Amino acid sequence: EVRLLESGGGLVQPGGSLKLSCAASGFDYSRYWMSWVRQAPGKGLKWIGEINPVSSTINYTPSLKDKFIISRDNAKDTLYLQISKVRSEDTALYYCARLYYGYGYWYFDVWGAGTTVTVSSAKTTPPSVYPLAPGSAAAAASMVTLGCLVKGYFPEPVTVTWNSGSLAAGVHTFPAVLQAALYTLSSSVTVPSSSWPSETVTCNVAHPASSTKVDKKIVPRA
Amino acid sequence: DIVLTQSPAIMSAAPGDKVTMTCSASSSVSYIHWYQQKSGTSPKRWIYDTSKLTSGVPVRFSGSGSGTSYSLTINTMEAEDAATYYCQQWSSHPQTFGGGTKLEILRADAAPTVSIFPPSSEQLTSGGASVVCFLNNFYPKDINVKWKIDGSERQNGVLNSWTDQDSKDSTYSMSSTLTLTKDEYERHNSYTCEATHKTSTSPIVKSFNRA
Amino acid sequence: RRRQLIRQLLERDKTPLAILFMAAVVGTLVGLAAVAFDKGVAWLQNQRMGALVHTADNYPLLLTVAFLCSAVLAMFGYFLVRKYAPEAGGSGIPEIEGALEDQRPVRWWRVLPVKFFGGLGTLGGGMVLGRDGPTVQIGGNIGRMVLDIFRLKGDEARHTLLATGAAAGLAAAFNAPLAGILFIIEEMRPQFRYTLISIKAVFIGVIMSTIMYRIFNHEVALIDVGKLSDAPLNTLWLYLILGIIFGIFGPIFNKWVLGMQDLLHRVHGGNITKWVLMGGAIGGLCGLLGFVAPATSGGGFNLIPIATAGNFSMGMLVFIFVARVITTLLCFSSGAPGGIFAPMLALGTVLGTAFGMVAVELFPQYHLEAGTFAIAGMGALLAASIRAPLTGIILVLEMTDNYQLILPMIITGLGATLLAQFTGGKPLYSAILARTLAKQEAEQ
Ligand SMILES: [Br-]
Ligand SMILES: [Br-]
Repeated sequence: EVRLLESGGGLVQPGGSLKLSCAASGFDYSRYWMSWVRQAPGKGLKWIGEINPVSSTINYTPSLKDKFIISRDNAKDTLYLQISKVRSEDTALYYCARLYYGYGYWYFDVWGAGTTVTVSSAKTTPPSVYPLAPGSAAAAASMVTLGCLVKGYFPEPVTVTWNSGSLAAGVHTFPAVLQAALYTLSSSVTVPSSSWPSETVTCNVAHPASSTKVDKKIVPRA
Repeated sequence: DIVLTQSPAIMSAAPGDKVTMTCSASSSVSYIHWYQQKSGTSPKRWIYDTSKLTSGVPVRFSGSGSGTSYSLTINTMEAEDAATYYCQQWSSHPQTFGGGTKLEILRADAAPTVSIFPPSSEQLTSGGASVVCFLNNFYPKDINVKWKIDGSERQNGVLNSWTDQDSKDSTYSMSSTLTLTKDEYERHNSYTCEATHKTSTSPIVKSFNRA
Repeated sequence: RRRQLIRQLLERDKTPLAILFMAAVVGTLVGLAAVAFDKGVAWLQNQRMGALVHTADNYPLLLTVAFLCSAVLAMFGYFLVRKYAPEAGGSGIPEIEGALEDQRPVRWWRVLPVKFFGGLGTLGGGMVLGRDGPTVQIGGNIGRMVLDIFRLKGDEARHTLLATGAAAGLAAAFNAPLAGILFIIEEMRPQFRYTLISIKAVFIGVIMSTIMYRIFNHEVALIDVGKLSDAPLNTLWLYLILGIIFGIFGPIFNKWVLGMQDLLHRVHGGNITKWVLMGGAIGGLCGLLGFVAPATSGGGFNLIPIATAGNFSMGMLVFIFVARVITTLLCFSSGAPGGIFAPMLALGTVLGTAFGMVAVELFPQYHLEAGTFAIAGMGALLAASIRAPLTGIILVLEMTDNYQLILPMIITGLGATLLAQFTGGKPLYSAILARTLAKQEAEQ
């Protein structure tokens, strides 16, 4: 298969610098031009720059002297992007793409998965994970809705699975909302009245940024 | 540089139904390309050189156009056709993508399955009280949610978050969370959550009393 | 003429075993002839280098031992030609072409020694001249030599062994088998009437010649340029433009070589001693410019990989192109023995790289490499000046092995030859034959 795997993107301070890295596997990475495209949260795809196989011509978007530095290590099958004096404008999902052509009007042939760059003064904070069980005198229906609230972690992302990913139908995890330099989100799992509380439903959260893995059991109230 | 504006910024359409977005350029442009982005996946090259389908791209898809106007089109939309379609140009330099056109399924209205939750004994212990209210599996995505503390409307401390349209059933979902201090939370007894949809004139009250 | 054709058709391609065998031996000798010739040019060019070391302190004395050494070897080569074989001056492809029209003699007992040793002096002095001229004429004569020695009779044998000589001659000069055969077929045969040149045999001589060369040269190629990028369809129009540029330059360059023959003939009038002295100064200017500014001198094969890789500036490319236009005229139009092919590759590359440069900067949406424009412009002075484009193409295809660039090479080349025709220009080798045949009558 042909695989682009970029890495390096995390949390950085304003005015700092970061070096992104794209790992090409399954094709002759030489002979291709490589390019970087980034997508600011809920916005369009924007072009950073490109590099030609012999590194002899490197073009960048109409933006700033030493802002971007594209380079490639043809021997290591890896492509690199250095962003400097990082603003909050640069908080985005960064894509690594290979370039090709048809009639000679160049397109973005194969894209990679991406890596997310978060630019904030806010400090890493682990989430507090609280169970949402239905109220004491609940209207015990055929389906029962449970939840768990993941409150006050930074930065994105947290992953939420139920019973280690076995309970997969009827789950929703909402988008985290940000307030006062922290994130909160919650997950819903609907099961049948016969499942809970007869068997155990568990909410597993991981915030890697803060080395947090935690399981919170949902138990009935009162 | 050359600015590209896609036309139905968002749109819905039933399966087996004929979809058509637009790409429009501030100057003259040659041989546009189109990428399909599903939520959580890398953009896929979908159509290139104004018209040519990439290997895999099902044949219902098709592009067309000239100069300053192009278009994508699905003769019989499928379920798996729901994604964002980005148009892109390199006839000029540098190159430019389009704003996006979000394609979502259209379906029968469904009403929200509302659920209300009291702050956990755990969160309370640490000193806060967040009341969570799940509004689950409805269509369309427009909804309003109102909170009542001892039957009086409350506006501060409420944050809501919709999911992206669902994979399996192509409904939405949306949570609303009212956060107070444990202090303010214990002053009052009845917390109520009212989902005001389109599928009824009469809101869906769910609530609980601390007693 | 139907019953005649039915008869001729069934008798096609039955070359006499005697010409097929004699084609083999002509090629073998021309290969050895060429190989020896190359090795000898290289050994003189070395000696010249080893002299500038024994005298590398006294920069004025340096510039002096550099001028004299190339002048002495140049004069030796001018003299060898006027005194003993006057039609071994210049390239010599015009003569072998004439010999096939049966209008010019093949004085092999005289020119074989005159061209070989005379060429070794001019080429090995570092004048701007090609190995083509010498090896193609030397090899034509070697073809006559063996025609006489074995007294084969017929037009077939005379024309054939003459032809496979020139072919084996050009192949062994550029390690270019296909380019040799296609040189006879497009350029060397008599152009206004039928001929009996057996092509199966020109092939046997070319094979043998090229094997001889591979026996003394392998593992290193004449031009190593690596594998470049492709050309996308929306780029082609830029190569057809480049050819148009060459097609107006081709004929201007023709005019300059002809008039420079005249302008330099006024210098000696005909006088075997003024002439030799002039080529001492010409060869000595070359031996100097080869120390103080190498890319303006020599055969030109040295700077082609450098120019393709974009390692010269646009300002250097302009310099080189003007200077090399000049020292090609001083050296080829003087009549010193040696070809013009190889320095027309250089000129065409340098001009092609510079146009590639401008096209890169004007069109970043095209994602150009300037090296692909040099490779299309290598065969383009051949095509616009001497009007053998199918030979320059297969020559340039063979030496650089970038088949993916076939379309922009063809396209530039037709552009060059079409604008050369349409701006009123003449194939360089034929307009030299004509001026030669037009004085071999105007004396009466
Ligand atoms: Br000549
Ligand atoms: Br040469």
